[PDB]
Amino acid sequence: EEVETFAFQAEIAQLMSLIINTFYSNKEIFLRELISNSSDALDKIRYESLTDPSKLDSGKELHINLIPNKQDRTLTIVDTGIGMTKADLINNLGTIAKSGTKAFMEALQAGADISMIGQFGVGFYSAYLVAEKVTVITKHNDDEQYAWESSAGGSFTVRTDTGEPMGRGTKVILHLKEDQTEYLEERRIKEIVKKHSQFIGYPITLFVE
Ligand SMILES: CNCc1ccccc1-c1ccc2nc(N)nc(C(=O)N3Cc4ccccc4C3)c2c1
Repeated sequence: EEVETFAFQAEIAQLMSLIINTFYSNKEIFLRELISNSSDALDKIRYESLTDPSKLDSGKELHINLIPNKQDRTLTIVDTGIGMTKADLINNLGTIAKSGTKAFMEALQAGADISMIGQFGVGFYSAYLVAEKVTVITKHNDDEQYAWESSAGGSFTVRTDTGEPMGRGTKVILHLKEDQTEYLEERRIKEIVKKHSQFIGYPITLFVE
């Protein structure tokens, strides 16, 4: 398969290095960030449904699924949101994050906490607090299925997903660090969801193993 490799923009690469090497025990914030991104993707496609009703022909249900898998050591966050095009993954996410990183890093020096990352539109990268590798499968109405991947280290890869079609939405697969397996435990996910995502306007299903 034709795998394309891209360098992260200097600011994002730096933010990712900050997230990976900074001593910070309150790692559970990653979940709230990912669910908050999923809720936004669901708001975007729910808004599109009003003007044009044909955009829902790739799945009518607007929901969030939390899928732990102890065998694979993965925590998957699935949404039936707007999804991303190839341009979204390469250019659009790169430029929105470029401005976000600068705003957040200046705020960190001005008294802000790492838990305030989401206010800068870079909440996604908090995934690297618990994950050694992140794989993103995405499908937008105006494009094909793409798989994005990064183990940080300054690069990401993009390829056309030859795997299982998902219709529309985004699947964030967190390949958890060795010492971060508590995020595969039902009671731990439940407690995090109740504490930080108690008022999300879409159903959140926690899968059992
Ligand atoms: C702002 N939303 C609209 C938008 C406009 C331009 C570009 C994309 C999007 C878009 C659409 C659907 C989304 N759905 C989910 N669940 N998450 C995100 C997200 O913020 N991500 C950050 C990120 C970084 C690296 C790889 C992957 C990701 C994913 C999404 C982003």
